[PDB]
Amino acid sequence: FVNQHLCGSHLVEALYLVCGERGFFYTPKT
Amino acid sequence: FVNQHLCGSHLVEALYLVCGERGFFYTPKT
Amino acid sequence: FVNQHLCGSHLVEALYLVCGERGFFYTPKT
Amino acid sequence: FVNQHLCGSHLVEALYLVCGERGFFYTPKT
Amino acid sequence: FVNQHLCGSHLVEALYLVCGERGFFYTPKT
Amino acid sequence: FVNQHLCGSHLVEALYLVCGERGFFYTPKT
Amino acid sequence: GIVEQCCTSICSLYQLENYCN
Amino acid sequence: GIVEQCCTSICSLYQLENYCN
Amino acid sequence: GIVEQCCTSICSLYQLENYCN
Amino acid sequence: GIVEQCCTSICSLYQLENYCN
Amino acid sequence: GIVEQCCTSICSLYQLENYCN
Amino acid sequence: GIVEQCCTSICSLYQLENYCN
Ligand SMILES: [Zn+2]
Ligand SMILES: [Zn+2]
Repeated sequence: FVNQHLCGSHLVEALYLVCGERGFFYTPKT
Repeated sequence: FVNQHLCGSHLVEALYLVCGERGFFYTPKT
Repeated sequence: FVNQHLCGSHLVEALYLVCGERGFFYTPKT
Repeated sequence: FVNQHLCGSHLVEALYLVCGERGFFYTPKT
Repeated sequence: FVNQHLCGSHLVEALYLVCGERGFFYTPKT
Repeated sequence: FVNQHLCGSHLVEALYLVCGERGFFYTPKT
Repeated sequence: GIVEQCCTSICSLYQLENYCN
Repeated sequence: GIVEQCCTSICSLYQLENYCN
Repeated sequence: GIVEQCCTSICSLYQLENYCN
Repeated sequence: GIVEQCCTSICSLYQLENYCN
Repeated sequence: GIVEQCCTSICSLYQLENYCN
Repeated sequence: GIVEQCCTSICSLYQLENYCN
Protein backbone atom coordinates (compact mmCIF):
# COMPACT_ATOMS: atom_id res chain seq x y z
CA PHE A 1 0.00 0.00 0.00
CA VAL A 2 2.14 2.93 1.22
CA ASN A 3 5.53 3.26 -0.51
CA GLN A 4 5.26 6.03 -3.13
CA HIS A 5 4.74 8.77 -0.52
CA LEU A 6 7.86 7.57 1.34
CA CYS A 7 9.82 6.75 -1.84
CA GLY A 8 9.34 10.29 -3.18
CA SER A 9 10.57 11.72 0.14
CA HIS A 10 13.88 9.80 0.17
CA LEU A 11 14.87 11.21 -3.24
CA VAL A 12 14.20 14.86 -2.32
CA GLU A 13 16.97 14.78 0.30
CA ALA A 14 19.33 13.22 -2.26
CA LEU A 15 18.16 15.70 -4.92
CA TYR A 16 18.89 19.26 -3.72
CA LEU A 17 22.09 17.92 -2.10
CA VAL A 18 23.35 16.72 -5.50
CA CYS A 19 22.91 20.06 -7.33
CA GLY A 20 24.42 21.94 -4.37
CA GLU A 21 23.99 25.74 -4.57
CA ARG A 22 21.57 25.15 -7.47
CA GLY A 23 17.90 24.15 -7.13
CA PHE A 24 15.67 21.63 -8.94
CA PHE A 25 12.01 20.82 -9.66
CA TYR A 26 9.88 17.88 -8.46
CA THR A 27 6.58 16.98 -10.13
CA PRO A 28 5.26 13.40 -9.96
CA LYS A 29 3.00 13.05 -13.01
CA THR A 30 2.82 11.36 -16.43
CA PHE B 1 28.60 30.80 9.15
CA VAL B 2 26.51 27.72 8.32
CA ASN B 3 22.73 28.29 8.41
CA GLN B 4 21.50 28.68 4.82
CA HIS B 5 22.39 25.10 3.85
CA LEU B 6 20.41 23.88 6.88
CA CYS B 7 17.68 26.54 6.61
CA GLY B 8 16.88 25.51 3.02
CA SER B 9 16.72 21.82 4.01
CA HIS B 10 14.15 22.37 6.78
CA LEU B 11 11.71 24.01 4.34
CA VAL B 12 11.95 21.24 1.71
CA GLU B 13 10.42 18.71 4.12
CA ALA B 14 7.64 21.20 4.87
CA LEU B 15 7.22 22.00 1.16
CA TYR B 16 6.26 18.79 -0.67
CA LEU B 17 4.21 17.76 2.39
CA VAL B 18 2.09 20.92 2.07
CA CYS B 19 1.11 20.44 -1.60
CA GLY B 20 0.44 16.72 -1.00
CA GLU B 21 0.00 14.66 -4.20
CA ARG B 22 1.25 17.72 -6.12
CA GLY B 23 4.92 18.71 -6.53
CA PHE B 24 6.81 22.04 -6.35
CA PHE B 25 10.03 23.77 -7.43
CA TYR B 26 13.00 25.02 -5.37
CA THR B 27 15.61 27.45 -6.74
CA PRO B 28 17.61 29.68 -4.39
CA LYS B 29 18.58 32.68 -6.54
CA THR B 30 17.80 36.39 -7.04
CA PHE C 1 9.18 -8.03 9.64
CA VAL C 2 10.20 -4.40 10.29
CA ASN C 3 7.68 -1.82 9.02
CA GLN C 4 5.69 -0.49 12.00
CA HIS C 5 8.71 1.13 13.67
CA LEU C 6 9.47 2.94 10.40
CA CYS C 7 5.82 3.51 9.46
CA GLY C 8 5.18 5.31 12.77
CA SER C 9 8.23 7.55 12.27
CA HIS C 10 7.16 8.81 8.82
CA LEU C 11 3.84 10.09 10.21
CA VAL C 12 5.38 11.97 13.16
CA GLU C 13 7.20 14.35 10.79
CA ALA C 14 3.95 14.94 8.89
CA LEU C 15 2.04 15.30 12.18
CA TYR C 16 3.51 18.24 14.13
CA LEU C 17 4.01 20.01 10.78
CA VAL C 18 0.27 19.82 10.01
CA CYS C 19 -0.86 21.42 13.30
CA GLY C 20 1.84 24.10 13.02
CA GLU C 21 2.37 26.15 16.20
CA ARG C 22 0.09 23.66 17.99
CA GLY C 23 1.26 20.25 19.28
CA PHE C 24 -0.30 16.76 19.30
CA PHE C 25 -0.17 13.32 20.97
CA TYR C 26 1.06 9.94 19.68
CA THR C 27 0.15 6.68 21.44
CA PRO C 28 0.16 3.43 19.44
CA LYS C 29 -2.22 1.18 21.42
CA THR C 30 -5.67 -0.42 21.12
CA PHE D 1 14.53 34.43 14.44
CA VAL D 2 13.81 30.82 13.43
CA ASN D 3 15.00 28.21 15.96
CA GLN D 4 12.01 27.07 18.04
CA HIS D 5 10.26 25.46 15.05
CA LEU D 6 13.45 23.49 14.27
CA CYS D 7 14.41 22.93 17.92
CA GLY D 8 11.04 21.27 18.61
CA SER D 9 11.45 19.00 15.56
CA HIS D 10 14.84 17.61 16.63
CA LEU D 11 13.44 16.42 19.98
CA VAL D 12 10.46 14.58 18.43
CA GLU D 13 12.77 12.11 16.67
CA ALA D 14 14.66 11.56 19.94
CA LEU D 15 11.38 11.30 21.87
CA TYR D 16 9.35 8.38 20.47
CA LEU D 17 12.64 6.51 19.90
CA VAL D 18 13.46 6.73 23.62
CA CYS D 19 10.12 5.25 24.75
CA GLY D 20 10.26 2.51 22.09
CA GLU D 21 7.00 0.56 21.71
CA ARG D 22 5.33 3.14 23.99
CA GLY D 23 4.14 6.58 22.80
CA PHE D 24 4.33 10.12 24.26
CA PHE D 25 2.69 13.57 24.11
CA TYR D 26 4.03 16.90 22.78
CA THR D 27 2.41 20.24 23.69
CA PRO D 28 4.52 23.42 23.66
CA LYS D 29 2.66 25.78 26.03
CA THR D 30 3.06 27.38 29.48
CA PHE E 1 14.47 -3.86 -4.87
CA VAL E 2 15.38 -0.78 -2.79
CA ASN E 3 15.42 -1.39 0.99
CA GLN E 4 19.04 -1.79 2.14
CA HIS E 5 19.97 1.81 1.24
CA LEU E 6 16.99 3.02 3.30
CA CYS E 7 17.40 0.38 6.02
CA GLY E 8 21.02 1.39 6.72
CA SER E 9 19.96 5.05 6.97
CA HIS E 10 17.30 4.45 9.66
CA LEU E 11 19.86 2.82 11.99
CA VAL E 12 22.46 5.60 11.67
CA GLU E 13 20.05 8.04 13.33
CA ALA E 14 19.40 5.55 16.15
CA LEU E 15 23.13 4.77 16.41
CA TYR E 16 24.99 7.98 17.31
CA LEU E 17 22.02 8.96 19.49
CA VAL E 18 22.40 5.78 21.56
CA CYS E 19 26.11 6.34 22.29
CA GLY E 20 25.56 10.03 23.11
CA GLU E 21 28.76 12.08 23.43
CA ARG E 22 30.66 9.05 22.08
CA GLY E 23 30.92 8.15 18.36
CA PHE E 24 30.77 4.86 16.43
CA PHE E 25 31.71 3.17 13.13
CA TYR E 26 29.53 1.97 10.22
CA THR E 27 30.86 -0.51 7.64
CA PRO E 28 28.36 -2.67 5.72
CA LYS E 29 30.51 -5.61 4.56
CA THR E 30 31.05 -9.33 5.26
CA PHE F 1 24.04 26.38 23.49
CA VAL F 2 22.78 23.48 21.34
CA ASN F 3 24.35 23.27 17.87
CA GLN F 4 26.99 20.53 17.92
CA HIS F 5 24.48 17.72 18.55
CA LEU F 6 22.48 18.97 15.54
CA CYS F 7 25.55 19.93 13.48
CA GLY F 8 26.96 16.39 13.77
CA SER F 9 23.61 14.90 12.67
CA HIS F 10 23.35 16.89 9.42
CA LEU F 11 26.75 15.60 8.23
CA VAL F 12 25.96 11.91 8.84
CA GLU F 13 23.18 12.01 6.23
CA ALA F 14 25.57 13.65 3.74
CA LEU F 15 28.33 11.20 4.73
CA TYR F 16 27.14 7.66 3.95
CA LEU F 17 25.33 9.06 0.90
CA VAL F 18 28.62 10.37 -0.54
CA CYS F 19 30.45 7.03 -0.22
CA GLY F 20 27.51 5.08 -1.71
CA GLU F 21 27.84 1.29 -1.36
CA ARG F 22 30.85 1.89 0.92
CA GLY F 23 30.63 2.80 4.62
CA PHE F 24 32.54 5.23 6.87
CA PHE F 25 33.43 6.01 10.51
CA TYR F 26 32.33 8.88 12.78
CA THR F 27 34.19 9.78 16.00
CA PRO F 28 34.02 13.33 17.39
CA LYS F 29 37.18 13.63 19.51
CA THR F 30 40.56 15.43 19.52
CA GLY G 1 -6.00 5.35 14.74
CA ILE G 2 -3.01 6.87 12.92
CA VAL G 3 -1.01 3.66 13.46
CA GLU G 4 -3.25 1.83 10.96
CA GLN G 5 -5.66 4.13 9.09
CA CYS G 6 -2.60 6.03 7.83
CA CYS G 7 0.15 3.43 8.39
CA THR G 8 -1.54 1.09 5.87
CA SER G 9 -2.42 3.82 3.34
CA ILE G 10 -1.37 7.46 2.80
CA CYS G 11 -4.05 9.92 3.99
CA SER G 12 -4.81 13.58 3.23
CA LEU G 13 -3.78 16.76 5.09
CA TYR G 14 -7.44 17.25 6.06
CA GLN G 15 -7.67 13.87 7.81
CA LEU G 16 -4.32 14.46 9.54
CA GLU G 17 -5.65 17.84 10.75
CA ASN G 18 -8.42 16.08 12.69
CA TYR G 19 -5.69 14.68 14.98
CA CYS G 20 -4.40 18.17 15.84
CA ASN G 21 -4.81 19.34 19.46
CA GLY H 1 11.28 33.93 -1.92
CA ILE H 2 11.24 30.89 0.39
CA VAL H 3 15.01 31.22 0.94
CA GLU H 4 14.47 34.43 2.96
CA GLN H 5 10.79 35.19 3.66
CA CYS H 6 10.58 31.87 5.54
CA CYS H 7 14.30 31.19 6.09
CA THR H 8 14.53 34.21 8.41
CA SER H 9 11.19 33.58 10.15
CA ILE H 10 8.77 30.63 10.37
CA CYS H 11 5.70 31.05 8.14
CA SER H 12 2.17 29.59 8.05
CA LEU H 13 0.82 26.65 6.04
CA TYR H 14 -1.34 29.10 4.06
CA GLN H 15 1.69 31.10 2.88
CA LEU H 16 3.61 27.89 2.04
CA GLU H 17 0.58 26.69 0.03
CA ASN H 18 0.97 29.68 -2.32
CA TYR H 19 4.23 28.11 -3.56
CA CYS H 20 2.42 24.87 -4.51
CA ASN H 21 2.32 24.01 -8.23
CA GLY I 1 9.18 21.44 29.74
CA ILE I 2 10.92 19.79 26.76
CA VAL I 3 10.50 23.01 24.75
CA GLU I 4 13.08 24.80 26.94
CA GLN I 5 14.87 22.45 29.35
CA CYS I 6 16.15 20.48 26.34
CA CYS I 7 15.56 23.06 23.58
CA THR I 8 18.21 25.35 25.13
CA SER I 9 20.67 22.55 26.03
CA ILE I 10 21.08 18.90 24.98
CA CYS I 11 19.81 16.48 27.64
CA SER I 12 20.43 12.83 28.57
CA LEU I 13 18.45 9.72 27.60
CA TYR I 14 17.53 9.28 31.28
CA GLN I 15 15.90 12.73 31.48
CA LEU I 16 14.06 12.12 28.18
CA GLU I 17 12.80 8.80 29.59
CA ASN I 18 10.93 10.65 32.36
CA TYR I 19 8.66 12.13 29.66
CA CYS I 20 7.70 8.63 28.47
CA ASN I 21 4.04 7.61 28.87
CA GLY J 1 11.09 10.15 -14.34
CA ILE J 2 12.57 10.19 -10.82
CA VAL J 3 9.28 8.84 -9.42
CA GLU J 4 9.94 5.47 -11.11
CA GLN J 5 13.41 5.19 -12.70
CA CYS J 6 14.87 5.79 -9.22
CA CYS J 7 11.78 5.04 -7.10
CA THR J 8 11.97 1.35 -8.10
CA SER J 9 15.78 1.03 -7.92
CA ILE J 10 18.59 3.10 -6.37
CA CYS J 11 20.48 5.22 -8.93
CA SER J 12 23.92 6.87 -9.21
CA LEU J 13 24.92 10.46 -8.40
CA TYR J 14 25.66 10.97 -12.12
CA GLN J 15 22.10 10.10 -13.18
CA LEU J 16 20.68 12.31 -10.40
CA GLU J 17 22.92 15.17 -11.57
CA ASN J 18 21.13 15.13 -14.94
CA TYR J 19 17.99 16.35 -13.15
CA CYS J 20 19.85 19.38 -11.75
CA ASN J 21 18.72 22.80 -13.01
CA GLY K 1 26.17 -7.13 12.05
CA ILE K 2 23.86 -4.08 12.22
CA VAL K 3 23.17 -4.32 8.48
CA GLU K 4 21.23 -7.56 9.05
CA GLN K 5 20.65 -8.37 12.73
CA CYS K 6 18.78 -5.05 13.03
CA CYS K 7 18.10 -4.41 9.33
CA THR K 8 15.76 -7.43 9.21
CA SER K 9 14.11 -6.85 12.60
CA ILE K 10 13.96 -3.93 15.08
CA CYS K 11 16.36 -4.33 18.02
CA SER K 12 16.54 -2.91 21.56
CA LEU K 13 18.60 0.01 22.90
CA TYR K 14 20.70 -2.45 24.93
CA GLN K 15 21.80 -4.40 21.83
CA LEU K 16 22.52 -1.14 19.96
CA GLU K 17 24.64 0.01 22.92
CA ASN K 18 26.99 -2.95 22.36
CA TYR K 19 28.05 -1.34 19.07
CA CYS K 20 29.08 1.84 20.94
CA ASN K 21 32.78 2.79 20.88
CA GLY L 1 38.01 16.79 11.43
CA ILE L 2 34.42 16.71 10.12
CA VAL L 3 33.14 17.95 13.50
CA GLU L 4 34.68 21.39 12.83
CA GLN L 5 36.06 21.81 9.30
CA CYS L 6 32.52 21.19 7.98
CA CYS L 7 30.51 21.79 11.16
CA THR L 8 31.57 25.46 11.05
CA SER L 9 31.24 25.89 7.27
CA ILE L 10 29.51 23.86 4.53
CA CYS L 11 31.98 21.82 2.46
CA SER L 12 32.07 20.29 -1.04
CA LEU L 13 31.32 16.69 -2.09
CA TYR L 14 34.99 16.29 -3.08
CA GLN L 15 36.22 17.11 0.44
CA LEU L 16 33.58 14.81 1.97
CA GLU L 17 34.72 12.03 -0.38
CA ASN L 18 38.19 12.11 1.22
CA TYR L 19 36.61 10.77 4.43
CA CYS L 20 35.23 7.73 2.56
CA ASN L 21 36.58 4.30 3.57
ZN1 LIG M 1 12.08 5.60 5.35
ZN1 LIG N 1 18.41 20.92 11.83
